[PDB]
Amino acid sequence: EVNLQQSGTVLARPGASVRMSCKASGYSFTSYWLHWIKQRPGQGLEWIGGIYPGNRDTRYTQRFKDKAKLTAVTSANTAYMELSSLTNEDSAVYYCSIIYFDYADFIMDYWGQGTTVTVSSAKTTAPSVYPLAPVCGDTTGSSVTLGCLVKGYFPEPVTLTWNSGSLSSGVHTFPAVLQSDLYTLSSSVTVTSSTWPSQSITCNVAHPASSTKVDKKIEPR
Amino acid sequence: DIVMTQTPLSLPVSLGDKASISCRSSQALVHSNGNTYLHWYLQKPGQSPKLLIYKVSNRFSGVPDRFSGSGSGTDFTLKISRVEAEDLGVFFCSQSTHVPRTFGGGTKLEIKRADAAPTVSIFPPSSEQLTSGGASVVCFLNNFYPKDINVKWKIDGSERQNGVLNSWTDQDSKDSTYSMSSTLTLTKDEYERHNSYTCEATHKTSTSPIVKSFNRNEC
Repeated sequence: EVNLQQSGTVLARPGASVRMSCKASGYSFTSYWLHWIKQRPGQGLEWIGGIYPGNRDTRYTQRFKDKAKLTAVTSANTAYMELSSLTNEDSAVYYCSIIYFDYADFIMDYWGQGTTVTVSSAKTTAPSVYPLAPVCGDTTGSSVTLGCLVKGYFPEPVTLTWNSGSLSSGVHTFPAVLQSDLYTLSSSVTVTSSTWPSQSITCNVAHPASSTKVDKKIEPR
Repeated sequence: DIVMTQTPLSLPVSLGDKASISCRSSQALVHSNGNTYLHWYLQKPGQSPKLLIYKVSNRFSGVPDRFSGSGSGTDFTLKISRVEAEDLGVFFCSQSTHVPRTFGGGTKLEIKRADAAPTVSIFPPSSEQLTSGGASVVCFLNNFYPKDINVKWKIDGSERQNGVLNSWTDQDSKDSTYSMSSTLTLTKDEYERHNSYTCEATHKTSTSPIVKSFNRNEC
């Protein structure tokens, strides 16, 4: 099985540089070009360049010639991309991949999970987690909705869970949004009205960057 | 660089029906070696782009037969004859007969379902947040289709135009509806200076908006 594992989420400051890696397995790392594609959170895909580990030869699209530098270590079957003079425009997920369609019996097209790069000057900050209980008297429906507000954290992600994961159905955790230079997010959960509050509903928020883990029970009233 | 133009931008398709995505290139894609390197990728939410079709009409291993491609020179077409929920995501046509290889803008494939009006829920600021000196009123609009919808905030009967952040979830695979959050963030002093807090959702499913409200003087 062809595998391309990329290094995890990285935080970088304006003007700094970052380096990411991509380990290959399941095929001759030295036989196919290893490509790097950029994807802005909103737009499409953009080819940055590629490196042939066979002899470490590289090729870049004009635009990135000075932005990135491609590297490889055949020894560990690993590729590296380094992006310098970071700007907000460099924030995006970067993918490494193998793509070749001219070898008869075996077509190569595999991508890594992608590496998120966030350029920013915000300081790492644990989130504030607030329980959202129903407004007074709101208990006549067949179902009832509860919420969890995660506000003021950086960088992301944040791992929001209901009842340590036991509760996954009827939930919606919305995409994080920027408030000032910190992120805020929310999740709603809908359960059978007869369920809550007799049976506890707890919002669990984990923020790896700040090594924090918080559980916030949704108390009525 | 060679530019790829995909159309439409969004593509609503009932389950079980067929979908066609078009892709044109700014220049001929027939390589001197005689091949035409035009491929089709599908990127599911949160995942990496996954190859569906390479060289105008060949299916990648594991790709079911309901997916097929055609076209020539500069005009190409991806077809999906029996759309399923799993096809949810964005399709990208790609070209690599010229360097650098380039991708189309993408086509978001949406699953059509009967129109459904959102369920609205409103939530006053929590005591913990108030204590911090802030106050966020939250409003959830869940399970509605189509995605188009307008939310208006009213404080003591007056429309609030700023301090509002909105976030939408992508289409629910097993449901085909959308959900969203509307958050009004005020200062505690500001929050306590008013009584009525209203969340108003206007969706095609009705002429009269859905209204959720609460009076601070009463909770």
